[PDB]
This record gives sequence, C-alpha cells and structure tokens, in this order.
Amino acid sequence: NRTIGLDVYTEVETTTSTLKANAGFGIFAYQTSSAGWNSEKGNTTPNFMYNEHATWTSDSWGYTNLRFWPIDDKKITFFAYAPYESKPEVGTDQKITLSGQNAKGAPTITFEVKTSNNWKDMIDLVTDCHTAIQDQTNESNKGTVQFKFSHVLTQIANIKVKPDVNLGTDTKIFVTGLKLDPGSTTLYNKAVYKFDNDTWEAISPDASYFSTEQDLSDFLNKTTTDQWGYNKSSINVSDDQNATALFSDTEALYFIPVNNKNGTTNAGDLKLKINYDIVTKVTDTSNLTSTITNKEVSLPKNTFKKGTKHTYVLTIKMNAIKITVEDNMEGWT
Ligand SMILES: [Cl-]
Ligand SMILES: [Cl-]
Ligand SMILES: [Cl-]
Ligand SMILES: [Cl-]
Ligand SMILES: [Cl-]
Ligand SMILES: [Cl-]
Repeated sequence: NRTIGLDVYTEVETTTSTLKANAGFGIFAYQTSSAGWNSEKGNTTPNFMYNEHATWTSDSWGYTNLRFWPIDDKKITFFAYAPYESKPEVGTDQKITLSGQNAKGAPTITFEVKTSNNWKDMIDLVTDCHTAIQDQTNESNKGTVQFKFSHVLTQIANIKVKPDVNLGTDTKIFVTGLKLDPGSTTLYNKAVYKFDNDTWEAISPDASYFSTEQDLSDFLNKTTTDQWGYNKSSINVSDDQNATALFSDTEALYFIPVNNKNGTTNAGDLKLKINYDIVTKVTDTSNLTSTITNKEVSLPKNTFKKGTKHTYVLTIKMNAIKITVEDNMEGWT
C-alpha cells in the first residue's frame, strides 16, 4: 500500500477525545530526499502538506487532499498542532497564525491568549514536533503517521484557599474576587512558538505583554450564599483541613509560559489580588463581616512553567496580614 494513514496517540478526558469532538488538527509535511530533514530543512518548505485538516470520522482519522508515500527513497517530515485553524493567515478560529506556505525550515505559530467570555474560551494549544514523525517512509511505521501531542502552554489547574486554624462554628471565610497581576514585562499575551526546538519567543520587533491586572472574579465558581444575613455571591473556603477550590472541576487557565520550562525568574514576578470576607455570627439573621479587598499575594519563583499544571494553595494566616502560597506542580500529560 502507498496511502498515508493517520493516528493520534492516546495517553493512559484525553487530548484525542477533545480533537475528535472539536476541530481535529492541522498537519505540516516536508518532503526531502533520503539525505534527510536535519541535512535539508534549511531550504525545504512545507511542500507536501500545508495545514492539512485532519478530522475523525466514526472510527478513523482522515484528510480530504489525498497524498501517497513516495515510490522512491524520499522521506517525509511531519509536524502538527491543535485545535485546527481554518484561517491561518489571521487566526479567526483559535487566534493561531501560521508560518507561510513558502517559509523554509520547521514551522512557527504566532499565538494570542483568548481573554473573552470570562476566560472560558482559552485555547489549550497542543503541538507535535517529536523526531519519530520526522524522516518517515512507507516502512517507518506500517505507512501510518502516529502523532503525539504535547501541551506547550502553562496550566493554572486551580487556586485553593484555607485558613491556618479551625474557625469554629461561628466564623466563615468567603472568597469574592481574584485578579492576576502580571507585572509589566513578564507574561506574554502574544508570542511565537518554534517547532525547531519546541520553545516560545517574543513577537518581533516588540514583545507583547499582559501589563495590567487581569480580573478573574467571574471565572471563579462562585455560588449564592445565605449565612447569618451574609448573601454575597462567593466561595466558602472555611475548611482548615482541606483547601477549597476557586475554579470548577472542568475549568482551568492556559497561558503562554514564562521562560519556557523554567518559569518566573523571581517570587512576585507574578502576583494574585484576592478579595475575601470573614463573617462572624451575631444572630441567625445578622453578622459582623470583615471585608479585605485587593490583598496582594506573591506567586513563587519557577512558576508558569511550560508543560506544567500549577495548583496554588493559599493559607490565610488568622493571627497576621500574611497569605502564604504553595505551588503544587504536575506534568501536564
Ligand atoms: Cl481576547
Ligand atoms: Cl514586570
Ligand atoms: Cl492595572
Ligand atoms: Cl448558585
Ligand atoms: Cl468549606
Ligand atoms: Cl525569589
């Protein structure tokens, strides 16, 4: 056989099910001689596939413009990204701009972070530039290109809060607001992802940053409250034993990472601004509320790491001003 088969590797919800349900993915393919990709990439353009739309139809992955493996000893190098962008010149669908059809070498992506619909529309940009899909022939893997997508952004999986002591029965803490303070020259809102070495760099000639406080209050999983007259839309974070989540189970933030896999250089390069109420019972229908707003919380160094899931656990110290942070990290797989 000579037709090119597609497969997407499934990890032990999966990335694959998301691609199957949504827009699928896009493929770049560069045909070289037997000499290979590293020898010839410098003067090779995506001459075989340029943003080829790969979609799932019932039980298999397919593409419309059919292509065949070479009859001779020529090789094909593949790259892939997701979610697919149907307007790659402007980034209508995903705010993804691709390197041109006549650009030489490994491709690039210019990506902008989607802040619309209260952060609920952010794209989980995945790419594939692993060597096992480079220098492929019909004999490489039974004529099938197996893609393995990696998360190239940073995930803020959750922000959890708890007091440092048990508040007893007559006092509760409610979180009502949260902002991210990105500094002025730290967090990119627009950046270039390079498939050559799987790294992010600034846009040219001038870097594009988040330089103002970003309000996350409507992103938070706030619910109605009716506690001793207190009825502000909030999250009860009173449990001292287990920190209470501010994001819902299905919601997370996906940002262009800071310093790629290294994260922030210093503690407080990135900060949080939190609002919370300490409610003490007076009667069943009345209370005393202590409202703290715009309280600064510095995030630790080596945070917002590429390919990492970060969960921040905030401990509100009841005998002081202080809010201390734990950056719990996981590999984003
Ligand atoms: Cl936006
Ligand atoms: Cl800064
Ligand atoms: Cl501001
Ligand atoms: Cl509710
Ligand atoms: Cl609770
Ligand atoms: Cl530090």
